[PDB]
Amino acid sequence: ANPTTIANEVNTISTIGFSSEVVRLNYLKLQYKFRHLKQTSEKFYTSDSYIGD
Amino acid sequence: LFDENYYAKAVANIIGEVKDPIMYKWFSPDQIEDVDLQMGYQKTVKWDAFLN
Repeated sequence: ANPTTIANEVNTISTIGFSSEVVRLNYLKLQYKFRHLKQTSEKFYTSDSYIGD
Repeated sequence: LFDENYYAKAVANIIGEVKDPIMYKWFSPDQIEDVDLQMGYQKTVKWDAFLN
């Protein structure tokens, strides 16, 4: 509220309030799967310029 | 070879006096890569990935 004038005698005064806020950050874990050639099978797919099918 | 081939020796000596081509200014150093082929064809493969 508006501040109080201090004149003569008074004990009822306007107040200053306080507050706290908690901010929360969420972290999420995600995954992907992909297919590939097995290590030991690469020699049977090696070509002149590349490796693969 | 140079003891027996004067033309080869002379080419080796005078090759330095030839100036660089002007095509080099049109490309960046990473955009030029030599291949080993005189005449014929050479295929290249580009691989891509996508999210499904």
